Amino acid sequence: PIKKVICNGPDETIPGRPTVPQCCYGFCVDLLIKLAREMDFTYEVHLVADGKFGTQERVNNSNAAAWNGMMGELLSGQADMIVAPLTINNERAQYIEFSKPFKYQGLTILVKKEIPRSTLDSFMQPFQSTLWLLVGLSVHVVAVMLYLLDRFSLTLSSAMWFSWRVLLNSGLGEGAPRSFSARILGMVWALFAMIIVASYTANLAAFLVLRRPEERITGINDPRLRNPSDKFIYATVKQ
Amino acid sequence: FEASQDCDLVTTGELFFRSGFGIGMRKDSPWKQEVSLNILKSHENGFMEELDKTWVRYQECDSRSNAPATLTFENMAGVFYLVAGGIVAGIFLIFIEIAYK
Amino acid sequence: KFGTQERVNNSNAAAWNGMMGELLSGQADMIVAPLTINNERAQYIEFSKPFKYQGLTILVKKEIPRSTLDSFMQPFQSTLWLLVGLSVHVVAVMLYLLDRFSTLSSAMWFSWRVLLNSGLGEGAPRSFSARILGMVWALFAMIIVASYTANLAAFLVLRRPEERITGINDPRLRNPSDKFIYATVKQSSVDIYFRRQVELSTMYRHMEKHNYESAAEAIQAVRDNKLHAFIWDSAVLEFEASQDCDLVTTGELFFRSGFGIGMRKDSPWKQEVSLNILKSHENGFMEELDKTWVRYQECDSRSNAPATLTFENMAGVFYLVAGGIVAGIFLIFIEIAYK
Amino acid sequence: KCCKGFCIDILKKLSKTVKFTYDLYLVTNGKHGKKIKNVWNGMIGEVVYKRAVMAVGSLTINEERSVAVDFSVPFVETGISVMVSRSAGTVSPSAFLEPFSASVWVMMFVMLLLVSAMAVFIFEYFSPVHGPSFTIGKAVWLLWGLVFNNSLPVQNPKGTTSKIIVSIWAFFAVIFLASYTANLAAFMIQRRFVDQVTGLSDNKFQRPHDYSPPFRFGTVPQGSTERNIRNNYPDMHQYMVKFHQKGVQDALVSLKTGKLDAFIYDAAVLNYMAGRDEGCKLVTIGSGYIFATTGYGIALQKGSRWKRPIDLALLQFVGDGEMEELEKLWLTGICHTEKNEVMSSQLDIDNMAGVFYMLAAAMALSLITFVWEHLFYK
Amino acid sequence: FLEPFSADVWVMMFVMLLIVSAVAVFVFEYFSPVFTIGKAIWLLWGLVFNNSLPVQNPKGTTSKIMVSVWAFFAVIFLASYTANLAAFMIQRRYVDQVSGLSDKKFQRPNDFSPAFRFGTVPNGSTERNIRNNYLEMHSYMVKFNQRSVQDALLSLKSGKLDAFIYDAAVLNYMAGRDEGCKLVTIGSGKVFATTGYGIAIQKDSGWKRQVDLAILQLFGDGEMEELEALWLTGICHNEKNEVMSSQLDIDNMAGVFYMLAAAMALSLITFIMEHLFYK
Ligand SMILES: *[C@@H]1O[C@H](CO)[C@@H](O[C@@H]2O[C@H](CO)[C@@H](O)[C@H](O)[C@H]2NC(C)=O)[C@H](O)[C@H]1NC(C)=O
Ligand SMILES: C[C@]12N[C@H](Cc3ccccc31)c1ccccc12
Ligand SMILES: N[C@@H](CCC(=O)O)C(=O)O
Repeated sequence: PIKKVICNGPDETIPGRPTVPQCCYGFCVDLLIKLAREMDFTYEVHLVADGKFGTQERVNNSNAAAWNGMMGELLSGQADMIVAPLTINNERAQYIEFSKPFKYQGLTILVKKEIPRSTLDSFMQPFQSTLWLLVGLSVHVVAVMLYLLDRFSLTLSSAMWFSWRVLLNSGLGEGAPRSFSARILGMVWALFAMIIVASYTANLAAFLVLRRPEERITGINDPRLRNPSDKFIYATVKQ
Repeated sequence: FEASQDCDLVTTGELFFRSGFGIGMRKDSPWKQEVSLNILKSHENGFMEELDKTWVRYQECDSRSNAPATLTFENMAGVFYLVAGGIVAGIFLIFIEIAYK
Repeated sequence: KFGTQERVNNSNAAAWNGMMGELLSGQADMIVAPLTINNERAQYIEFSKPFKYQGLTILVKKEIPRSTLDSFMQPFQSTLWLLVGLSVHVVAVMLYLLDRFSTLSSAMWFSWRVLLNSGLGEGAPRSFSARILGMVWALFAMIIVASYTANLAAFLVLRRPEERITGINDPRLRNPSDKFIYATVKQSSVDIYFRRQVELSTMYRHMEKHNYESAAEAIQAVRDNKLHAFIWDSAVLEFEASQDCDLVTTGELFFRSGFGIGMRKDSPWKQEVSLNILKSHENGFMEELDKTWVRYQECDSRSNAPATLTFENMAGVFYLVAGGIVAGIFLIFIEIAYK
Repeated sequence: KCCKGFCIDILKKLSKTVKFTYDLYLVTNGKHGKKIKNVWNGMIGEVVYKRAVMAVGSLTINEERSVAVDFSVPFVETGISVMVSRSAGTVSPSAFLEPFSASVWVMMFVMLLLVSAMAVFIFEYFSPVHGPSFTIGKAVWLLWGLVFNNSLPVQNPKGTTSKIIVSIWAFFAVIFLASYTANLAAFMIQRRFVDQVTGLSDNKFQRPHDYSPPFRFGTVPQGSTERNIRNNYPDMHQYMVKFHQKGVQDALVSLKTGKLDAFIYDAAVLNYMAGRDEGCKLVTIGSGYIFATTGYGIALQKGSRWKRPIDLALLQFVGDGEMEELEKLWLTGICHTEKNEVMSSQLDIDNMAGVFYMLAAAMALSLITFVWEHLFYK
Repeated sequence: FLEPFSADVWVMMFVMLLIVSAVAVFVFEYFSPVFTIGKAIWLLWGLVFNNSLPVQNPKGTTSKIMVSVWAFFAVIFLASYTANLAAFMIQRRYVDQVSGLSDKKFQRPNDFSPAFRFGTVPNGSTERNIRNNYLEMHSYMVKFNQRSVQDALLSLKSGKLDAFIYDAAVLNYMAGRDEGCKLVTIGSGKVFATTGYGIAIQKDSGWKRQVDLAILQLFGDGEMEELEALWLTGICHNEKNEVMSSQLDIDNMAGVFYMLAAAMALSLITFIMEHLFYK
């Protein structure tokens, strides 16, 4: 069962309503319950006034203490113990007592999710389509060239099928070359067709490249730390 | 944790200003000696792992689904649409060609 | 060595000597050489505007392997590649079973074809159902070939790099050991850096114990592989890096310096010299000369080529062809035997 | 004897920061404190005996040390951990391109349906009005072969329309194969090879006896963890005691030689070991969370408190860039673990087996069709 | 696939055919009392390059099988050929067009039919140097001169100008600190007129040597490296940049296509030649 405790709540999102009873639970609440049971003590929980962890403020009117947010509340004696993800640091340790750390953590940066990539048909346009249009046209001319001599001393469709046999790689084999010269022609053109498809296997190879380098931003090395870009806004939590 | 629950958000890789959490009490609190010993015991016992694992483990973000098909395959749908369309014209046209010769 | 100020034996106080002391001494009025320009020297003598801006890098690198036998091997080692071929042959037995209640040489040959796209002639068993396996086995055969190709590319991944290049910020260089037999030239300006850098004292000595009288021996040690690493300023080193390519420079030049003639103080010409070399830069002369000599040397980058290595397995195939046709006379004997 | 390291450097920081002169020596009896019977052993002994005011080192923090003495810094993150040289392999050949399956597999079935229409156009052409009718079945078998990398003798279809329809299909098959190999190309990436062991909860650790294969996990003698193990699994601690080693290099070599299956220690140090491996064959568990959470602590006389005063100096030191300088100075580790990738010359035989299981299933299916003919209806 | 294509593979392929041709004629003739032609050449062609060959298959047992083995190995090579080209696809130096300026392309825009463009900030040491050594460049570039480095950048960035020329340190920092990494330092950014920042003094009477000492003290301390990382740090570290799946404006395959056309022409006139053999 999720253990919950009633914790006095401060001001709500709506106007006023500073005084309220609310429900608290989570990592730190389970820890409190364990500590209380272990050291045998009773307690009452409340959410910190002004919603802050705690930092001293130097000069608002007279010089001021590290009374900001949650931490000062403790100084007043209203809170006898702070049970939250309260960072242990030199500044605070000078005034209060921290237990041995219940969690080790480091600062990082949160940014929106990265953009995606296009589909294969879209990918085809950059290289596959133009070549397909130009080369497909080229095959017919090659088929016509062999026949020229053959004609001199659906044949065209058969020639196209023979030349297409390479492209789709169907190798329907509906027709064969008429003459030895054509075969030399076939020897010429057939080899060229093989090279053309092997280059299509190079196109096949080209599909894998769509790997994206993208980007990451260094804590100190990156330009943004170097300048709060006017266009690029970054921030943290006050106090 | 947030990045593990909301996949539209991600963290920058570098971790800087390494720091850690603790229970806070006034310096003269009589529960200070007891509070840490308890924290240490919970770390060594595994209680701390149960809480972090119990709460933190609920959500994760992965690169599952690879790259093949999926979104890339959607235009393949277009390709599939293109095969079906071509055959119909040939029927009547082919019949006309047969009639001619 | 050019020389550095050092303890003079019992006296313990002495002039830098070598090329420079001769200069103080007046043996050589003016010094023309590749001399880096530094403050420790600078107080003693006038220096011209630096001619070059070379930075220290570490000139070393050894051979990077590319398996000749690795690509096919993916099958060889797996050992399910051969065995499954035999099971392709076994599928013939299943087909015979299909034949029952509705040639061996042709079947085995047919199985071989699916691995090899033989397209011999007869085709699938009379049973339609039996023929379904043909689609399956050829399916997987196809898949396997393609998968292999992908794993062939996995070999191509390469991308295994020593990655010990960043010495200044590199972890291995900082904590020296017997695996880091590292040096410089005995009495080299970097020794001043190690000297003054108490931070590098460890390295100072580590380095010192392995130092050389000259670059020819220092480069050679790495070439001879006597010493795993060598440290010197880039201008001398990069040219060599081009010269062999067996050896490589790594990381980012550190401790940048200008090259300027060394002369005894008050030389009424150094200023003119500075103007003259300035002009040499201005007119592109300095520039023209640097290209002229350095440009002549060049080496290949990280570009991959097959290099006729893996082709030998095919050499083996052709040897097997010969064996094949020899066996062939007995194969035709079989027809003759059934005479 | 000269001393090195970031602690040494911190001590230098402390010479200046707390402005206190110090005398440093090495412990003789027991290294890190060991408690046996009535009297404790190690640096802690010299802290108790008054020989030492403060004890410094890689010492781990525990509650017992806490009753006796204290440390208010917790500068580093360390935990019990294991270094395993293992690997990650492909599963189900990218599920036979499962992604294509949601849309692609159905479309293949749909593709067969397109074929029937093509045959219908074709049948009329073939017979305006020997036994070519086998072509449609053959064409499907035939069409299917052309779909995957050709390699089908099949039958020669004649109908004029089929050649065009076949070409449209062939084109598709070709680009399919392109995407197939791109799926395959993507997998090369998927051939991620990361160490495959679990955390402390893994059964290989919890119930070692059950596995047929012989493997053993162990840790250094007189460590703080021994106790944790005895307060986790007593039996496991006994097993560790049976296979005891003593020096880092013992474990290291054992791991490199396979004499030791894997090794648990302070992760911080183990990370440093990865920081210094020759050949990079060792890694942390999963991400590397130790599963025991602690930081180094420095001893002080229980009565003594310079630590409270000492604490202040220490934090800013945390805040200061140097800790990271010391990190870069001493903790810099070679071969940063970019999701590791590698290529196998042994390929995959168990993934291959997965493929073969699919294959075997098909064999069973053909036996079923045999049965159908075997018991063919009258 | 160029090394393999260069020597061993083709000769070996001829031998397999030839071995088969000898065996096929003798064996085939052995098989049938009542031939290796072009069809055999096609077979070397069919087995060797991803099939797609419809002409023939030899009617014999020993050679045909041997070739199926060849084909299988050859397929491996084909696969590797694809991988070899994939290697090319793995990375590419998308920096090919470089204006050295010692090339003389910059020396004249007019030699190149489309108008080229490059400019620099006026009242600079660069402009004065240019006017001193290279007049034509100055007289031409006066039109391309720009108001300010941000504005010069406006001429480069939004188009309407191709190349920009300026101080190397600023151009290197600018390359690092840039919205788009498309702009890259020329070559290695190795600069002609190699120079450095200069500090003024009055004349022979001044701080002189003591002041210089301080400078080289800085190098020894190593502060400049830190200050470089902080102030001179640059975005998009300059690794060998790569491009993938680029518009395929083949150039060498275009050459191959031309090889094809030429080879055809040869065979056509070969047929004519042959025909004449008769007369
Ligand atoms: C460099 O800048 C100086 C000063 O701004 C320019 O000198 C001015 O040139 C303009 C030309 O329109 C004259 O109207 C002014 O009388 C000049 N003196 C000024 C404005 O101080 C100079 O022209 C610039 N370099 C060039 C482009 O020649
Ligand atoms: C044509 C092809 N047949 C096999 C495997 C395959 C896989 C995907 C697409 C294409 C091919 C092959 C090997 C080498 C090049 C081209 C191919
Ligand atoms: N890390 C402690 C104890 C070892 C352990 O945790 O097992 C030491 O250095 O001795």
